[PDB]
Amino acid sequence: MYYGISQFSEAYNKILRNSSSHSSCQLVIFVSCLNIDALCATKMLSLLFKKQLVQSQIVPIFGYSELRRHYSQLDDNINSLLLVGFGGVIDLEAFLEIDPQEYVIDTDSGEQSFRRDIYVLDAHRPWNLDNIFGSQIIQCFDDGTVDDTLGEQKEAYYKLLELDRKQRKKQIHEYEGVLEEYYSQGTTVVNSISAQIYSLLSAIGETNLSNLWLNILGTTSLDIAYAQVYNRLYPLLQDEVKRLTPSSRNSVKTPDTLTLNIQPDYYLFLLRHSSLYDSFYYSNYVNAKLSLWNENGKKRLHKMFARMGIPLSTAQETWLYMDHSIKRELGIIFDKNLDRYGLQDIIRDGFVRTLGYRGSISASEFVEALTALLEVGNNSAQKLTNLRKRWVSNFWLSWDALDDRKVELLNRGIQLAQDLQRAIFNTGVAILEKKLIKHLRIYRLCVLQDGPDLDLYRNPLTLLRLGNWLIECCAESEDKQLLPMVLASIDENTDTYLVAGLTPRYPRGLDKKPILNNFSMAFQQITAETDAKVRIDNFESSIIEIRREDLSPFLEKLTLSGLL
Amino acid sequence: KFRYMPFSPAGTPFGFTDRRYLTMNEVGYVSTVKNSEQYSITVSFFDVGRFREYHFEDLFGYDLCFLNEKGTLFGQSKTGQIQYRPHDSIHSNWTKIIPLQAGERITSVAATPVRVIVGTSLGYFRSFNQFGVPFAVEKTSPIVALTAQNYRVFSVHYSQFHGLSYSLSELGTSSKRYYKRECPLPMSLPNIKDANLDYYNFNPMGIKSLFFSSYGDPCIFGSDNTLLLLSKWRSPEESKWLPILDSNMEIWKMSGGKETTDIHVWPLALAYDTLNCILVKGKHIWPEFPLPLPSEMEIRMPVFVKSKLLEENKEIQIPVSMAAEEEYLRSKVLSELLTDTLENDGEMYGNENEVLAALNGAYDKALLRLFASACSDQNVEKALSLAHELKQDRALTAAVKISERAELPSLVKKINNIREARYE
Amino acid sequence: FRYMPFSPAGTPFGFTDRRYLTMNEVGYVSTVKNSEQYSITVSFFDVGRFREYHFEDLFGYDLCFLNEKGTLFGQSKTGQIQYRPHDSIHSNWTKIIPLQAGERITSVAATPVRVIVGTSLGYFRSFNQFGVPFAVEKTSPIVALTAQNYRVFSVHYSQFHGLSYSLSELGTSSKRYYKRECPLPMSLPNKDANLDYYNFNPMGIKSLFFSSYGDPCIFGSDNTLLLLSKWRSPEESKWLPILDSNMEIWKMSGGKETTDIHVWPLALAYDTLNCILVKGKHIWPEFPLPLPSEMEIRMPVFVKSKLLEENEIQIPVSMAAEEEYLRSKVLSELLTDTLENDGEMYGNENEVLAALNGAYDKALLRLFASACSDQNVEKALSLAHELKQDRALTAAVKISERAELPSLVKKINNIREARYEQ
Amino acid sequence: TDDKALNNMVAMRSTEVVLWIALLLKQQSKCSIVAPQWLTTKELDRKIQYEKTHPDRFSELPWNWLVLARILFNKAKDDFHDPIHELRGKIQDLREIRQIKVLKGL
Repeated sequence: MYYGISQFSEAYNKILRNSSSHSSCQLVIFVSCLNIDALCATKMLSLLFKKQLVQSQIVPIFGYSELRRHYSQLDDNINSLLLVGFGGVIDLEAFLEIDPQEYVIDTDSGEQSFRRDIYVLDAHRPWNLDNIFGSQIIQCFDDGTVDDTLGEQKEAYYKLLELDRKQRKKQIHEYEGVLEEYYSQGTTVVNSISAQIYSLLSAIGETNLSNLWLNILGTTSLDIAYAQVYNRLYPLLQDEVKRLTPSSRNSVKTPDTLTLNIQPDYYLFLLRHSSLYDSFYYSNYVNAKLSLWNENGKKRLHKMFARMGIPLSTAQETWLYMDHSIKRELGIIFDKNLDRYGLQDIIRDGFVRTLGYRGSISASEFVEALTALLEVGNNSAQKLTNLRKRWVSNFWLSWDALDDRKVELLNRGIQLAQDLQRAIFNTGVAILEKKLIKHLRIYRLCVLQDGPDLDLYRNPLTLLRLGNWLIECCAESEDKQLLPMVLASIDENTDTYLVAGLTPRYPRGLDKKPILNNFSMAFQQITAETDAKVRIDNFESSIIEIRREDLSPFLEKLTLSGLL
Repeated sequence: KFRYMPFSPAGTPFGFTDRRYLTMNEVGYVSTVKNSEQYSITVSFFDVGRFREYHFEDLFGYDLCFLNEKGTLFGQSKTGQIQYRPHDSIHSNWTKIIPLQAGERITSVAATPVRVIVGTSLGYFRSFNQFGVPFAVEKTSPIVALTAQNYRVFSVHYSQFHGLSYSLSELGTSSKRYYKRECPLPMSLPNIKDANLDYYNFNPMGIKSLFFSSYGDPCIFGSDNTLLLLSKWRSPEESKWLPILDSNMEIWKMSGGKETTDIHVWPLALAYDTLNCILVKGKHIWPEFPLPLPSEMEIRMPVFVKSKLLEENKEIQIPVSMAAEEEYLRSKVLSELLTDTLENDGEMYGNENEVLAALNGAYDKALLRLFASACSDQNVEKALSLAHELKQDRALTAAVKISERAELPSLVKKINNIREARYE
Repeated sequence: FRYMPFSPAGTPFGFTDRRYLTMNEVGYVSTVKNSEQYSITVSFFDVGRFREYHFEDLFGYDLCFLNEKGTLFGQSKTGQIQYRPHDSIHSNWTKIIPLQAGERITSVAATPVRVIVGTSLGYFRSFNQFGVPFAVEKTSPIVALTAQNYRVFSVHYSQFHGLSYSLSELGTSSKRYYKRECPLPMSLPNKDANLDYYNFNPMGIKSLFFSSYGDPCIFGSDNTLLLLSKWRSPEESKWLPILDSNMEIWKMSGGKETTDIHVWPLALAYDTLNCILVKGKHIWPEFPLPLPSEMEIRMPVFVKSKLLEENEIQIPVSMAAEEEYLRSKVLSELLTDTLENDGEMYGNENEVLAALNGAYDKALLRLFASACSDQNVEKALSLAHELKQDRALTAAVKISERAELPSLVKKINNIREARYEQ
Repeated sequence: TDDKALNNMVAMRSTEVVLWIALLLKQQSKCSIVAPQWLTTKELDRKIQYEKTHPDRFSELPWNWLVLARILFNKAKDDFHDPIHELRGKIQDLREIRQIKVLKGL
C-alpha cells in the first residue's frame, strides 16, 4: 500500500527531488524522543542526509500536543516532513488540521501534487485507515502489514467512502462492521523503525558497519517488551554482520580494528561494566526465576555461585579486574550449571562490538546505557513544560552517545543505568513485600502513594522499567493467570498520577500469536464518558495523567469496561 | 586429463575464507559471502554517480558472473541456472535454465547491449537476447573465457584436441561480424607450493583477466604475468599480439633489483597507456575483501636486458640508450592503436587527436636520442637509417644539427636529400 | 619439451670437436671446439664473389644464419647476437636480447633489409640491418626461421598448439601475413644415428628455405621435400610433396635399400635440389665436405613393389608419363604464379614456361596412346580435354586413327573447333 | 585553481586536484585519495634510518609532512596500501626523533 517495502527508493528519491537545494533548509525530521528505536532510526537517516548534503532540521517531540504546536509554526518553505516513531495510529490529516485543498499545486489530467509531503515512519498498529488509504498528503512506510493483513479493510474503506432501504442496510452495516472490528484491536509494535530505514539504505546501496550498528541498537531495544518481534528480525541481522565483516580471521588486535562479532551475550544486566554478581542480582529475568526480592531468593543466588564454584569475593569483582581464567571458563560453567535453576534461557547469542583497545560493549549493554541517558541525563503548565523541556534536552545526550568520539558520555550512561536499575529494584521489592498489587479480576492494579526517590517515576520510561520488572516477575510464576496490569505513580508537585497500562506476556522461553494493549481504547472510552480531568497526549497512548482525586472514579469505571 | 572450471574475469578463489570475488573490471566488482548454506552477493561499482550498489541473497550458489554498464549476469556452473539483472530496474530481472548433459558445466558467461551469451565445457554456445529469448545454439571448441565491451565479444577456447585459440566478434543491432574464429592464441599456460596450486585448482588456464582496453582493442593477462594486446585486428591479415607489459620485470625494476616474491599484480583494465590493477602483497596471489585501491602501472615494451641493468646498478637507473629504445617502440605501437581507432571508430573525447600529435612528438625525440648514440659511435650508416624513419620535417632539422655537432658531413648531405624527397 | 636452437642444415657435434652450424647456396659455416674457446670458419661454394675467413668466438655461438650479404650469429642461452657483413666497408654489430628465466633463442634469420630473432617463449623480435629494433610481437613458440628479400617463413610448435607455420611479407606500409599459424603437414620423427641427431634437433626439420623463385620449402624427418604452392592467394594454397628422397636413393641404388646413403638439402633451384650426399654409420655430413651435388625433382607416383616386379631401374613408361604430366603441371602453376606477380628474376623464365607446356602435352599424348591401346574411349577422351594447346590435338586424332578408334575423333574435332573459334 | 582537471574526470583513472577539493569529494563516496609515495612504510623507514644515521641534520621530508599525515589519517583512513597502524607508528617515530634534534639545536 502506501509505500511498500519494494518502493522505499521512490519515497527517498522524492525527498531528494523535492527537498535538496544548496539555497535553504527544506527538510524537517520530527522524532519522538523517549523512544530508542526512533533515535537509532533518526541517527541513520541523518548520516544519510549528511552524505547527500541535504540541509535539514531535527526537532525532538514529546507528545501530540507538542506535535500540533511545532507543526502549526513550520516555516512555509519546509516541503518535506518525516514523522519518525509516531502518528500512524492517529488521523494526522484531522489532528494537524490539514485540508489538502490549502496544500495542492499543479492540478493538471488525472493528477495532483502538493507543496508538502508528510512521511510517517511508524511501527505501531492498528494503522489509521484515513492515513493509509484516505489521504494523498500523508505517506506511510510499511513492513508489509497492509497488503498482507488489510485487504478486507481496503475494500470496506472504499465501498463506504463511495456510498455518500434494504440494499443499503444490507451493505453499509457490513462495511462499518469490518471497520468497527478493525478498530477495537489493541495497540502493538510489529517492526523496528531502524530495520525499515536499514532496508531503505539497502535499496539505495548505502549499507556499512556504522549503519548496521544503529540497526542492531534500534532493534535490540524491542527485546524487553516485544520479544516476538526481535526474534523475527534477529535472523536478518546475522546475515548482514557476515556480509559486511572483512576476510581476516585469527586477526591481531590494533587500535583501528572495529570488530562486530556474533557471540555469547548472556541475558544479564551490564555484565562487562559491572560485577558478575550485580549482573544476576539486577537482571529482570533472573529475579523472575529465583524470586530474588525476598531473602530466600538471595540465598538461592549465593547457593548458585557456591555450586558454580565462583567465590562471592570473585563474583563481586568489577568484570575487567575479575580473573582471566574465570572469564574464559564462564561459557562452560554456565552450560554445566544454569539448568538446575531453570536459568538455561540466559544463554543467548548477541552482537558485541569492540573498537581498538577500548573493550567490548554488547548491543544489549549499549541500549541500557542509551535509555539511562533519556531517563536521567540531567503554574502546573510551567511545572509540566519545564519538565518536558528536560526530556527533550536528554534526547541529545542519548544522540551524542551514539558517536564513537564520545565514549565518556556512554560511560556516564553506563553508570546512570546502574543507579536506575538499583532504584527500580528497591521499589519493586517494596511493591512485592507490602503486597501493593491488587487483583481486580479484569486487570491487576498497582499504585505508588509514597516512597524513596519516587520522583524518578514521573518520566514515562522509568515507569516502564518498573512495569517491565513487575511483568517479568509475574509472567514466570506458573499459578498466576496472565492479566493486563495498571501501574500508577504520584507526582507530589503537579498533584497528578502518571498511569501506565501494561500488557502481560508469555514466559520468556515458551514458543504464541501476540497479545495487544487495549488500555489505549479503554482509557479514551472511559475519558469520553466522564467529566474528569486527564492528559491523553502521549505517543504511547497506554500512558495517561490524571489529577489525584479523579483517579479512584476513573479506576472504578475501568473495572466495568468491556474493552480490556 | 584436463578439468574444466567456471571462469569469470579477475574473480578469485575462496581459499581458507568464507568469501571471494566473482569478478572485477572497469565497471565494478562483485563478491559472494558463504552464509550458512546460502550465499549473499554484493555488487559494487567504481562509478557511484551512475550506478548504485546492491546486494541480494542467493539460494542457488552462483559461481559465474559478468558485469557491464547495462546489467549483471549470474550463472551456476553445475545446474545451468542463469540470471540477468539489468541496472535500471525499469526492466525486470529474468532467470532461465540451460540444458547441461552429465558432466557438462557452464565455463563462462557474457553480456552485450542486445545479447546474453553462454559457453559450456562441451563447447555449446547459447545466445539469448537481452530479454531471455533463445537466438542460437552453435558448437565450438570449449570456451574457457568470455568478454564483451559494447557489441564486441572476445572468447578464448581450449581443448586437448584443439589447443588454445580465440575468436573476436562484433554482433551489433545490425551488421553482425566475426573478425576471427578459433585462431591460435600466443599465450603461455602454467608450468603444472599451495600458494600457486590453490589458484591453479580454481583457474587451470591461469588467465588472471580478459578485457578490452578502453579503446576496444582486446587484452589478455596470462599465467606468465605478461599483458598481451591485440593490434590491428579490425583488418585480420595484419593482426599481431604485442607484449605491452612484462609485469614481473616492471616489479623487479621498482623494488630496486631484488628478485621479489611477496608482490603480485592483479589486472582490472587498460585505460589507454596504463594498466589499472591491484598490486597484491603477501603469500596469496589474489586480493581480499576491503578491496585496495587500483594502482596504475604504465605500459613498457619488453626491451629491458636484466643483466645490463644489473651491471650498471651493481631506484634503478636505466641506460639512456635502453630508455630511448623503449620510448620509441612504446610510442610506435600506441600511435598505431590510436590512429586505427580514430580512422575506424572516430574519437570519443576531442583530446584524442591532440594525444596523437603529442605522441608523435615523443617518437621523434626518442629517435633523435638514438641518432646521437649512432653519431657518438660514428656509425654513419646506422645514423642514416634512424633519420629515415623520423616523421616531422621540422624534427629532421634536428638530425642535421646533431650531425654537424658530431662533424659527420656525409649525414648532412644525405639528410638534405630526405627533406626534398618528402616535400615532393 | 626440449626447444633446441635451430639453424638450416646444421649438424651435431656427436663425440667430435667439429660441427656445421649452417649450409645454403652461398656457403657453409662450421665451428671447432678450440680447447675452452670456439673457432668459426665461414666458407663459400663460390670463392669468386666472397673470400673465406676464420674468427675466434669468445661466447660459444650455437646459432647461425648465412645470406649472401652477411652472417648472423647468436648464443641461445646468453641472448647475444652478432651480425657480420661480408664486405667490411659495413660494420659488424652486436646486440643482447632480453630473456626470461629458462627462455632461449631458438633461431635467427637475416636478410639485407631485416634481421629476425625467435625464442622458446614465442617473442618474435625484429631489427633493421644495423641493429635498430623495429618490433616485438608474440607468437606460438618458434622452432625454425628462414627469410629472403623481406619475406619470412617460420615454424612454430607447442604442446598447447601443435605444429604450425607462418608466412610474412614486409610491405612498404606494414607487414602482411599471407598465412598466420596454419598447421604444417610435415611429419615429426618417431638406434645410434637417429638418437644423436634427434637429441640435437627433436623437431627433425633438416632444412628450411625459399625456392629460387621465392616459394617456401621444408625438408623433414620423413626425408620428403614439401613446397608450398599458390600461397599468394591464401584460399588456394597447397603443400606439394615434390620428393620422397628415399625413393630416388632406392632407384639410384638399382632397387635396393641402403643404410649408407643419406641426403642433406642445401636449396631448391627451379626443378633441382642442390644437396649433399653422405655415406655413414651416421645421417649428417662429415668435415671433408662433399662437392654440392644435384637431385632433379621427382613427384611420388612410383609403387616400390611394382618397380621390382617389372625388373639402374627401368621404369614402366606409363608410370614415367604419369610423373612427367604431373610434375610439369605443378611447375607450370608455380612459374606462372611468380611471372605474373614478381616479373622476371633471371630472364630465362618465360622461355622455360613455353618449353614446359610442351613437356606436359608430350606426357598426355603418351598416356593417350596407352588408353587407346586399352580401347578405353572414355579415358582417352578425358586426356584429350586436358591438353594445354592446339597442335597437340593433331596427335590425338593421329593416334586414335592409328588405333582404329574414330569414335574419339568425332568428339575430339568438336573440342578443337570450339577451342579455336571461341 | 585549475578548472581543467575536474571537468575531465573519469572513474578510476587517477588525476591531480587541489587538496581541499579532494577532501570535499572524499566526504561523499565520490573520490579516494592516493597517499604520496613518502607515506609508505618503505619510504618512512628509509627516513627513520636517515635520521638515526645523521645526528647533525633533519631528513628531506616535505614541508607539510605532519600536517598531511594528520589530515589523511582522519579523512582518508581506508585509502592506504599499508596498514594505517604501522603508518601512524612511523609518523610518531619520525616526530620523536626530530624533536630530539630540535632540542639539540636550541
